[PDB]
Amino acid sequence: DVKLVESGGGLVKLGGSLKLSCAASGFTFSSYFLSWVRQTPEKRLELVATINSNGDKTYHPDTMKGRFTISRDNAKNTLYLQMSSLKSEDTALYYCARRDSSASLYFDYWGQGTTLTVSSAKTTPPSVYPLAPGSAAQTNSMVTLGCLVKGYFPEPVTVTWNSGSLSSGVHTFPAVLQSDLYTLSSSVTVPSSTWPSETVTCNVAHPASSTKVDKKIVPR
Amino acid sequence: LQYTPSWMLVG
Amino acid sequence: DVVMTQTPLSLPVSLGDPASISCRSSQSLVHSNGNTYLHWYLQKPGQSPKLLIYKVSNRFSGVPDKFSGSGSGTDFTLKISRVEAEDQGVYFCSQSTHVPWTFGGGTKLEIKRADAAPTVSIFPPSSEQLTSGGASVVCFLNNFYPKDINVKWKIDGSERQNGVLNSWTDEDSKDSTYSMSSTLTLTKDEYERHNSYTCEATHKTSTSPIVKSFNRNEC
Repeated sequence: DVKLVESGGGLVKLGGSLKLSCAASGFTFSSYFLSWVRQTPEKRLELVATINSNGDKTYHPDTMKGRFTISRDNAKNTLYLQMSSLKSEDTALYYCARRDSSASLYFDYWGQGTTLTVSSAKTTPPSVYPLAPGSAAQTNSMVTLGCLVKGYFPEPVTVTWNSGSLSSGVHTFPAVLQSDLYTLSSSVTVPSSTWPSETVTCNVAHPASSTKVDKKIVPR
Repeated sequence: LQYTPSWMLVG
Repeated sequence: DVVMTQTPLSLPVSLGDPASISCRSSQSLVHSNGNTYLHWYLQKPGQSPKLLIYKVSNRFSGVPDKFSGSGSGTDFTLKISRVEAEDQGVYFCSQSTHVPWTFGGGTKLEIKRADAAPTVSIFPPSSEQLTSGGASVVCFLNNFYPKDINVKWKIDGSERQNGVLNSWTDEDSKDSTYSMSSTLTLTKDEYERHNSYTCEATHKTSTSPIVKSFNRNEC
């Protein structure tokens, strides 16, 4: 089949540089145009660069201009993208992409894409804080508790209640940048009889920094 | 404005 | 370059129903060659987009007949006759008439279900946290539908002190509901110099904002 494969993503310091590859099997590379497109962490748009066959012609919008530079090696079935003064707004999933040959100007084949994160953040473990309701939390039947897993880097973190014995009623909000560092929450809902009567503990782990933490939600 | 160029439309 | 504006940004549906996504470029899309380079792509949770339709209304090899597209110049429409589960994801219209090529904000097909009110809970900052000199006040808006919702933070009856980060869970696979959390971070100091803290929300499902609140001096 037609299969393009992006690679070389990872973490880079700001203003840094990095070279993404895109290997293209299952077809005549020298024939097609290709591009790199990307998706903002908020899930968007994104044309970066485009190149002809036996690449003597290239296009880069004006924004990308200077930070990004496309190239190919028909002699080798590989397209690339040299990046150079990475801003953090460049963090995104990088797709490799093939143009239909009928020139109808649309991409018929995409790769899985490489991830890229531009942060100068250093590996920081997170601070965990329990979240007791203090105020009722609906002394109805359900009573919600949470864990605020705060300011750590890089992603990802893992959180569980009662070692995983707690699966129901548990939400875990996707992370967000609190400055240059991640913050995330996790919530659990349990029957009023259940707590404070019985223990409820949030487990947190952040392998990039060798952290495991348990935090007991004791009433206040 | 900036329609798409001749090249790119080649093939 | 041209702003591809899609509508609506979110679309709730029951399988079997059918839908229409609009897409509206800023400048016109007729290229100086009569071709109209407007396409449609689908992105499935976790995959690369896949082209559905090109040149306004040309089905791509293997795109079921339920799908069809039409339009002229600036306005365009994607239509789906009976939605299958397979049809759910984010849909995008790109254009290629003008360089650089652009894509729309995307449009989301999501399951329709009954309206559901959110369960709100607010939490005072932990002592652990204070000890550190930061103070985070959290508010959980749980399991509610539909998606739209708003949340205001008051402090001593006024609206917020800056560090509000919101966060959304995606639509849930079991009960099709949504959830969100909002956190207001403050210094320990500005925290200690105010007593009432308000998490306030509005969602159609209530004529009036739902309000969870708590005073600092009395836990």
